[PDB]
Amino acid sequence: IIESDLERAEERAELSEGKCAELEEELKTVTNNLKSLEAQAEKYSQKEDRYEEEIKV
Amino acid sequence: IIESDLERAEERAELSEGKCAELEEELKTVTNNLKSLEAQAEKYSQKEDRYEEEIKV
Repeated sequence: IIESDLERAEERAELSEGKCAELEEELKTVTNNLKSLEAQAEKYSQKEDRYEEEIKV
Repeated sequence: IIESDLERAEERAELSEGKCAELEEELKTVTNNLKSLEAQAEKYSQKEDRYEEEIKV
């Protein structure tokens, strides 16, 4: 029973690890897309500041 | 040995579950921050355009 539970526990370690890896890829995907959006926000903010500066000019 | 392996396999499932939850929370946090930044990048883009209009004005 315990060995069956072990195979299942190992399977669950693998499924949860699997899901962690999936989340790591999804997380990196959104983190990297966030870096893109953050960078876009940054660029848009840099341009926004350039435009604010242009407004100031 | 098998119980110990079960306990550690379950521990791994729990550690992985722990990490999973952290990654899941981070996936949502980052995705939500991404969405915030999708919206902000757009708001800043809009500021680029609103600012271009103020510049034009």
